[PDB]
Amino acid sequence: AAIDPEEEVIAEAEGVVHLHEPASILVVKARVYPFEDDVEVTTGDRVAPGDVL
Amino acid sequence: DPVRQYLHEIGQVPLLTLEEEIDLARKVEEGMEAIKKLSEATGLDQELIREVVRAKILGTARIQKIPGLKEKPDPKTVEEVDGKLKSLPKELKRYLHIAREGEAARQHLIEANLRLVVSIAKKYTGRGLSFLDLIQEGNQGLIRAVEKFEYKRRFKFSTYATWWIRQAINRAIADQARTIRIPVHMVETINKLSRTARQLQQELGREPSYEEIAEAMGPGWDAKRVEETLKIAQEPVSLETPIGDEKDSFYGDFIPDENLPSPVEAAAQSLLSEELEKALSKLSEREAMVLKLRKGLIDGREHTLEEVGAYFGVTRERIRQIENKALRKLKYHESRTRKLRDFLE
DNA sequence: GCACAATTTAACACTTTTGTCAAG
DNA sequence: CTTGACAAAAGTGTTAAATTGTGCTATACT
Repeated sequence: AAIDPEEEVIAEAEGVVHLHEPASILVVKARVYPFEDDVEVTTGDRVAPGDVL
Repeated sequence: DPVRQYLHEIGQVPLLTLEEEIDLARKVEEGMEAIKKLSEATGLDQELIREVVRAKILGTARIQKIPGLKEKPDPKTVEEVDGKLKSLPKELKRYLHIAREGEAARQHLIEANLRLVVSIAKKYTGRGLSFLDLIQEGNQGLIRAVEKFEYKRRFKFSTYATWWIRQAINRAIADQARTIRIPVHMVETINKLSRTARQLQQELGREPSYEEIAEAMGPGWDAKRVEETLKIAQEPVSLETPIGDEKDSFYGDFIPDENLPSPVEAAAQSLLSEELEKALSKLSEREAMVLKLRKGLIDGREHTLEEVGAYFGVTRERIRQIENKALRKLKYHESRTRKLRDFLE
């Protein structure tokens, strides 16, 4: 999405998107837990072993 | 030292690249519109959901436990809203997180341009607010420039921010400054006058005159108006100003007390309150009363003829004459005894 | 620094109370 | 000690003038 609707990138048919040439990368010691349908947690609160995300 | 302190604390964070800036304003406004879209969902206020976001972001029960002894109920008007917006479909749910992160970025923006605000208020020293105090009032004038910004205008946030920094600073200096309080426009008009003074004193080389300085000011300005507001210009004087060539002297103690009776004054008012009593005794019983009812010597309040007449049962005309003969009757005894001929100042 | 809503003040038209006079 | 009649003084109500309280602007400037 861009400033003006013109520079906005529109998918030409179907395919796969890939991000390249980052300005910088930042690594964080953490553990990634992907989901599918919504979320029961909220940004910023505390979690514990066994807790349902 | 708080001085170097603030500078180093703001020097703990990098500024922003043009990219970071544009992106900041973007996500910020996406959150601000997200809340607006949430108001159309659960049917709540624009600012309600807004602040309640900070209630889970800006902190735990510390945000609503001290905005004064009263702000808005934390367990009641908020907690119900923290769970009312909690049961919504995936469609509405995301617009919440966009509000949390969106409103979050705002802080980043402020923190970023803070290294600007501090460097702005730097040229304003002398107002009577030492740096940090001066800078602070300016920092809040950043918070205004932020929420009202528009990235779409393709303008560097600097230009928009700076004006709102100077606004806030110039507003605090007219609302604090001098010990006494000065309404804003008038504070400015002072500055305008001095601004002219130091100008035509510069051109003509000799200091101006109350008439010519007002002349160069505009219409309606006269020799008196300038001196008039000039009187109000100057502030009070420190009572701690040492007087004389010594180190043991002050300016405070050199001020008397008129708000309290002097012993001679107590004795004076006593002599009048007494001598008048005995001088009162020599009058007709009805007129002796009516007399102290018309001077407010009884209940401290004065009773008009209408009341006195209703007190005895006579008319408002009779009482009137009663006073005439009363005072004039004590006249004779006073022109003799001369005890009360005094108290003439 | 300025356009202006906000609120205060002096402005003033006018009603009512209160001091007052010649006569009972 | 008493009326009635009046003018001055003190009220009471609505206005015009002024005085004071506020939000804000956009090149960029960290």
